[PDB]
Amino acid sequence: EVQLVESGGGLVQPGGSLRLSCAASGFNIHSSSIHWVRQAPGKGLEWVAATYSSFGSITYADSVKGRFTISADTSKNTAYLQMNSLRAEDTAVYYCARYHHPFGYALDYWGQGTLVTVSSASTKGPSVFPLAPSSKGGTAALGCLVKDYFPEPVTVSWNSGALTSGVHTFPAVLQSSGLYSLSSVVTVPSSSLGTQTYICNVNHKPSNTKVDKKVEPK
Amino acid sequence: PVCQEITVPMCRGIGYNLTHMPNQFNHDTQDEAGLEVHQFWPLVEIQCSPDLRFFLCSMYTPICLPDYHKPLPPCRSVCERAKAGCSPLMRQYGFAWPERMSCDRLPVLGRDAEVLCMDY
Amino acid sequence: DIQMTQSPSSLSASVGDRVTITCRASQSVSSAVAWYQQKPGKAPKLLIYSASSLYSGVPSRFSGSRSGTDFTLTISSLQPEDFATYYCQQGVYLFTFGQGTKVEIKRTVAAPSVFIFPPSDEQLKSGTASVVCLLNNFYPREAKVQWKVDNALQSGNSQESVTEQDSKDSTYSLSSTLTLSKADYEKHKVYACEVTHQGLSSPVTKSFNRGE
Ligand SMILES: *[C@@H]1O[C@H](CO)[C@@H](O)[C@H](O)[C@H]1NC(C)=O
Repeated sequence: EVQLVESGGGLVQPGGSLRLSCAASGFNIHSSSIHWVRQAPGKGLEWVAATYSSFGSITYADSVKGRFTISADTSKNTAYLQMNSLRAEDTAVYYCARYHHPFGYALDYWGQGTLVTVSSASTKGPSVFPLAPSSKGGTAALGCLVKDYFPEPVTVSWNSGALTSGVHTFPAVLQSSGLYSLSSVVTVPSSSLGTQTYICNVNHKPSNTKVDKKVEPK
Repeated sequence: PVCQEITVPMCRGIGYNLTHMPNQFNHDTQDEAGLEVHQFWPLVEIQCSPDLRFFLCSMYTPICLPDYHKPLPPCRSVCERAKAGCSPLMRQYGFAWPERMSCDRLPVLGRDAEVLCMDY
Repeated sequence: DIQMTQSPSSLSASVGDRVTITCRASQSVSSAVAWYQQKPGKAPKLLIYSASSLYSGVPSRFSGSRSGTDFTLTISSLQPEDFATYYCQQGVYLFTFGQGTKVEIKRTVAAPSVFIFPPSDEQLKSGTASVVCLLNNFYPREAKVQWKVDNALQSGNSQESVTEQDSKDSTYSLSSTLTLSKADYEKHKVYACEVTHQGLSSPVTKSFNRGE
């Protein structure tokens, strides 16, 4: 109902440009205040920029002033963060957020974040391989290995979201090749291995890759 | 001009109870008017000017009176008091007194009976 | 430029414990200090604004207070779902953040269940073999996973990943992935991972025989 949804994240070359969108619902951005906050991988939150409709103002953190620009399309109720001259240190998850209503001094609604990777390396879609429940305790494990992709992220679900209990999708690791790899596993009753279909749904939007891999016992 | 009970929190209990929409900023609902005027709430709380809450509300939730249909803006003096007490703090935060709220656009108290203003 | 110094940088505490997090302004500031909770992969959630006002929907166990330039977030009775990183925020209209406090839940020791996965036939065709060892739902996080190939201890060809703490049972899970070329893979028979953990009285080994 009242929410913020971001889009536009992805891979960009150093010195390149990228525009992020922050789409609002349930209030008009053009009578609100929208802020941008980013988080480099494994780091803390850094405030980036903000508009205030009351003051008619736009303010940028010194770390981005001169390279980042805010605008909005009121007919689409969407705010934009235009990024230019991007640096490796700009790699981060970018959030938009609303100035706290009614009392201020904070940010109440936040978007889900979108990852911007500033790198010269090339996009690569992953291969998806089964992690098969073997034969040789009541519980069995199976999974999918999602190997050799760039950039982050990939998302994994099981049985189109019908299977959530017992799922672990591991954080990706960077291999010495410069490509990411991850696994997603799930534990299930061993008596179910012959009677239930298990499918991992893998998505890598940077390469527009989508894979539904059935994982069969061996 | 249909009157609406004021629902914007910071404009409750300012001297009048009814407003009309749209306001001069083209906000067509008090939810929109309130979303914007509440950005000023920190300035009301720090009390840079005792006139600020009334001044802002007199624009964002303008007074609505049962039969009287003519506009009733705040007076130039009210705006000038609010700008005097609060524009230095606004500049310290990195902003400026909003251009939409320049006081010379407001009627002067008692200078004309064709354009009435609100002060007292 | 106001600096917010947060302490501690991380802490561990049991369910039911009282937890206190402190953020110190570098100079006199107003009560314009907020607290956020951030869980893995999610946006921060507002807990406290204006040093001590609770935000909508925030559970009663959270509270904030201030003394001078020292602002404190208190969780009166830690819950398993309170695993998160907590951030202070300073400012009225433009914001700066503290560097964050990671809060981990202490629980009883839980030994991992161990599983080993051989490389798939699909992968082997391409000339690479990945062998995966899974440690599931254990605590504490510290664990030792060793690979042995025909009983030869492996070094330098594996990588581990650990999940963030489970918000329900406060455990961790861990993967170790051994990468070999197909040619290296087909020179050996016994593939084993050996797991050591505080919860296991002796090391657990899971293993398979290539093509068996
Ligand atoms: C405005 O409404 C309040 C009730 O909240 C009432 O006490 C007050 O008399 C009203 N003022 C008017 C009608 O001028």
